[PDB]
Amino acid sequence: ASNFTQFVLVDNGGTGDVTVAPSNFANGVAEWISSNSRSQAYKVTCSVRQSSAQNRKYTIKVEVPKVATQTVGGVELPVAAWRSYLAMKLTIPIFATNSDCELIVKAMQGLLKDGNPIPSAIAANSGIY
Amino acid sequence: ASNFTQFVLVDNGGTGDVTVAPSNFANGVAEWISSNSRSQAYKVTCSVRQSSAQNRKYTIKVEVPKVATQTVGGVELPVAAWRSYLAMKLTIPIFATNSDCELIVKAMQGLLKDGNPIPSAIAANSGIY
Amino acid sequence: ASNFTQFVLVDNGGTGDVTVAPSNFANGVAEWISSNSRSQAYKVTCSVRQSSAQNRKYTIKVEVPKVATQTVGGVELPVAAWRSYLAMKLTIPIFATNSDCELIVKAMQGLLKDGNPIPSAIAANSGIY
Amino acid sequence: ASNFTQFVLVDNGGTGDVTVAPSNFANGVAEWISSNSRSQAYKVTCSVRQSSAQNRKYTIKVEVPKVATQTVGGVELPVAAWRSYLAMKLTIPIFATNSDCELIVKAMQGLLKDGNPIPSAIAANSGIY
Amino acid sequence: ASNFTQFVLVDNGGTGDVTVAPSNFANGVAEWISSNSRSQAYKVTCSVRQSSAQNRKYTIKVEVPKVATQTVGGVELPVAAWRSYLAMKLTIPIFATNSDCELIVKAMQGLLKDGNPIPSAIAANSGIY
Amino acid sequence: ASNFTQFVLVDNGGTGDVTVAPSNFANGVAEWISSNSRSQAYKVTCSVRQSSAQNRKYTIKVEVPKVATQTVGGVELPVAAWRSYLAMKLTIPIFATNSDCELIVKAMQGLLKDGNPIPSAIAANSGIY
RNA sequence: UGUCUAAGACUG
RNA sequence: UGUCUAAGACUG
RNA sequence: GUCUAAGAC
RNA sequence: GUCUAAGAC
Repeated sequence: ASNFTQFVLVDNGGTGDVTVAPSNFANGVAEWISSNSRSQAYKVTCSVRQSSAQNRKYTIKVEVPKVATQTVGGVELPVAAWRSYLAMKLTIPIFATNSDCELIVKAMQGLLKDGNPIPSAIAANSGIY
Repeated sequence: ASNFTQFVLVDNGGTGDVTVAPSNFANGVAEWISSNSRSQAYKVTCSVRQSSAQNRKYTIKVEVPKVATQTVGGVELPVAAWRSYLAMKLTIPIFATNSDCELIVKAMQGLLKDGNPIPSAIAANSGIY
Repeated sequence: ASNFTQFVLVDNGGTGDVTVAPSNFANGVAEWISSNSRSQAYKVTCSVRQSSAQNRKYTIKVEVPKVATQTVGGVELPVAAWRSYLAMKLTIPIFATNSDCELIVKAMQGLLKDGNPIPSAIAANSGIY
Repeated sequence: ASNFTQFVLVDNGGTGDVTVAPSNFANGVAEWISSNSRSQAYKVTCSVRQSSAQNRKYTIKVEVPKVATQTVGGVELPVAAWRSYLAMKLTIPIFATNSDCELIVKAMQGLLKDGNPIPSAIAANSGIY
Repeated sequence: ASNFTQFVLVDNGGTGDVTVAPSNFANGVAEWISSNSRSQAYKVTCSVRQSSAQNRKYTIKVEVPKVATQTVGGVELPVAAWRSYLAMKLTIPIFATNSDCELIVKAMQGLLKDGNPIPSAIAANSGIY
Repeated sequence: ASNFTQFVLVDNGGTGDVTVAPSNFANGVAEWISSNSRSQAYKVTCSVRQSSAQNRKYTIKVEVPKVATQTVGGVELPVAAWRSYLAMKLTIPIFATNSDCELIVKAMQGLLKDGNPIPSAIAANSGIY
């Protein structure tokens, strides 16, 4: 099939959507970046490794930028005022069947679904209480 | 506004859903667990702190049990063969407004949305190809 | 001409066949696996590189699960008791034309053809006698 | 029965066939060579060993020559311009039944069947992509 | 999706075309090789890397062989009488947008378009005059 | 006759075209520069030399600028916010006939033809994937 | 383990 | 493990 | 900088 | 090998 396809990272209903596309696979790290200057692009990376003798570990990262225009030496350049970083490590035993893995994906999706505790605290610059 | 409540971690359309409820708040770290023995339960923990001068950092952890061939309430060893661990670290600059954070959340939801590259790879015991 | 596709690894006449599909391409190494947990799956990997000034070398690996008394989706230990490993290394001089290579392939097919010495010995837990 | 028999290594439909025959078993290594001068002969060798306390390892090798006639000191001699080498190691747990082993042989046969990914890449001086 | 695909390196109408195919991607270095004798094959390699804080750098290489037959001692082999080597370095600031990059590419294409100075000098064994 | 003439470096239909013209030929190094502010001009240089007893070597260079306005102390000047640098070395044996050279050129043109791997990666701020 | 001059060599 | 200047760094 | 070319000097 | 790019380190 090939799962290395582009996808919409930030959905704002058809328009204003942040979509990311395959851009590199050098050294076994799959990379996706948005259609911007390398300095303002959204970035996503993924890699898998047989960490232990009986474990596999996924390493996923996402970079969300706050774009801005900076004047350096009298000249304006496209930059990122700052970047937000998401870094997740996922360890799955080799004994996990496909259905066991689907269970993990579903858990991760439920964890961040709108209305639930965590995504609500994050979106309000708050903690859980 | 008081978000430490029970929520659906794994959704299967009402029937067969996995719910996770508050189980500990020691040290300000929110903990949620399913109705199982702690060796077979679904566990979620979350906490925020200012990691540095310019950043705040959320630390979210999830534990998912291997269910295929599982014996409910039994002693399953080795523990490493029956459990998967997710560790997320979200770094957000102190300049991020609620709007900025809402977008960061959407980015995370899009990353794991059903049908996209990352979740499709994980659910199929695969890497990117 | 774009050969990284799914194929039948174990043929049993349509019914009960074992299919192996693309699962990873990190580092340019093609990987195929069956629809199982990685501890019980059939795995195939392949890659070529120039091993020396005069030679190119293909490195092909295969992993086959022990099926008799197997428990699908279960945790089977020790791993060394439930898996067989095949490691092939094919060295081909840079002077070999496509025709030369076609013959090399035929030589490999003949070596393992049903009814010949090598496969007959292996299939019977025997040596040469 | 006795499996140490001659067999056709390269099949070209009755005529032009490269057939190999038993030629030595000294030191536990079974050898087969084609009917040529030792310097231009196709060669096949096989041996089994109880490698681990619970493993058996087969070591198989095939030598495919590119015959040529070389003039050495004004005299012509039958030689091999170069040789292609196939070297495979197969490790099978002692717990593998005969049917488990038949499964391995079938996997190896399917791996090299015409039309499938690997033999196609090899025959075209190509990699998998 | 993937750009590590085979392509036409030399176009001579429909037939006489030189095609190059993916052969290896070790260490972030993509490599394409034409078919038949590796000794007479065309070669193309490509890689990118962050050369500095504000620059990314591409390293493209091409090898064009002069097909010939070598005879020594009465033994002949397919070889390259000699090779022509092309090596290019392309540095692009991280501020470049997709439009800026598309422009850079057009500049490279125009530099080598039939009829222009550089390509015409090379094709005629000449310099600028 | 002369090949030290002006040519279209960047083609954008009829208008929007970047033309480069002969500006200097000191020390066997031919140089072309686009019109207007030298500070925002495109640059191309070319030279050939006998690199060894049997090889001639070309050195082609291109500079693509990012046009911008610099303001310092209220004084503005036409400048290049930054530049993209291309540098290539082409080695060709003295045995190459005009046909061989025409072939080398076609190889360079194909390497950068629209739709192929290298030009497409560069145009999209990407590597090979 | 890797390579090759290939059942013997080399290299960690 | 922790942090960040983020597939590379730092710190135990 | 060259070459025997992702190795090198 | 990089860059501020036929100058350079």
